[PDB]
Amino acid sequence: MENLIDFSGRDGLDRWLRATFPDVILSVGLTNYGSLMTSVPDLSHFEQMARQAKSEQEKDAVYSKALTEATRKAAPIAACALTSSKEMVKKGLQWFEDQIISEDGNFLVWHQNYEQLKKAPPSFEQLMGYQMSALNWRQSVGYGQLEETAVLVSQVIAQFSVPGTLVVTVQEMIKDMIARRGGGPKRGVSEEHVRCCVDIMNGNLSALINPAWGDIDKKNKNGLMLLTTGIAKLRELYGPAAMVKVQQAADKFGEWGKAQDVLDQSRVQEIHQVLLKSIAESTSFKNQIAQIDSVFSSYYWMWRAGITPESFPLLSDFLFELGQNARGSAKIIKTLDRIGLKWSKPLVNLFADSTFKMGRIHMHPAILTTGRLNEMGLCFGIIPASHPESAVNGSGFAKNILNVRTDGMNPSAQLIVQLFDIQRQSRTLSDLDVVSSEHLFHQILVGKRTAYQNAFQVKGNATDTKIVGFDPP
Repeated sequence: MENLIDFSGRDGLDRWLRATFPDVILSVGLTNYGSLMTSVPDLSHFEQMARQAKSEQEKDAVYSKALTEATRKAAPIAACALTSSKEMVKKGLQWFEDQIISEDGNFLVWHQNYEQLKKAPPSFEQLMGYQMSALNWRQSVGYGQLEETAVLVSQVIAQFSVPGTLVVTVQEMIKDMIARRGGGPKRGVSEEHVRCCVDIMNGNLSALINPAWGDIDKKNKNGLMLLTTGIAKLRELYGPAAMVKVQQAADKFGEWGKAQDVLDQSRVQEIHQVLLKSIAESTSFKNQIAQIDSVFSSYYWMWRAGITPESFPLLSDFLFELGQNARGSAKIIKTLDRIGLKWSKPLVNLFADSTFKMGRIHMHPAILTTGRLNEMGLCFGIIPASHPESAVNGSGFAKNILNVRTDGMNPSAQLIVQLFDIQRQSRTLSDLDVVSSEHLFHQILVGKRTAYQNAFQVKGNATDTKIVGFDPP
């Protein structure tokens, strides 16, 4: 149908809010920005049904029900209206057509490798390209009209204060968090670029032509070649003996290449020089490069799924219904396949759930999964565009919790540690990724005060934070 989220100016937005939600007063009593939240939901009855879940999916279902219940009312309404207003949609979708037409390098480096990124972790350039695109998208469409909706330029949170009773769990969340992001990409227990470098150290010049990680000179998320850091890790684990064996592989390869007639002679000098370079500099957090910009990726996704300004309201409505009850990737994928809208099947085709075998935390932020539909819900699912008055019932998506206050008694931390215990007691094997309590907490520690803020330009390491307790006076 039609998009009834329509207004001109900041004054227009406020009048739109008054008309559409006439019998409610938006409240910051528990949130950073006006919301429907009037009480901290109770969740510890979910704790018990977590223990007695049997199958994988019913484990997921219990945590998802808790997550929905906790975040049902916390969304910052004005920010949501802005994100899915008739004018924002039109401008937001249009931006991508422009990068295509202008062949924008920063946009294309990851976009037209979408297929590869469903399987492989991204390079540095592909991460930076994305992050630069998010910032430029936000500028182009004028997204930062609200404090809720801003680009952040600051430092991660150095001290996080919680009620004394929460301190223990919060600290083990930081440990858990630290252990997850101590990457990079792992197939088994070990790091892959390392095991490929051992493969190189043993001869096996084949590991040089086609590295496990892709291109020989590929740079990791911190701008360093995998081959360089790989050779570093070897000298550390398997001592300086492992380093002489690497040089032997270098020499064996150089000798092989001149004697060989098959591989191209330019590529021989590429591999050899890059390998010698890596050996050389083997002996040796300004931003958040892997940060998902929820808003920009959600817009990329619905552009990729063929959403038009016209079709947008049915998507919004679909997401709004998702937000009403627990979700399930199996049931989601059936729902999407059995409603037959033009965008339905192209959206499903984007999912990476079955193709990304590594930890999801290593996947490029522009890559969609059934899990990452909770990102789209923040943008277009809190307010159903064709019947906006229905938002008064609320709509629960994970990162709504980013809008919950961390001051006073810290309702946010209370909600977070309750979600963390439910998730831990579900004892699930699934990669909760973008709705796991530790990912959520990490967003908070980076300093996000809603989900609509971009925190790429935030300096420092969020897991370094000091957890500080306070008691009642």
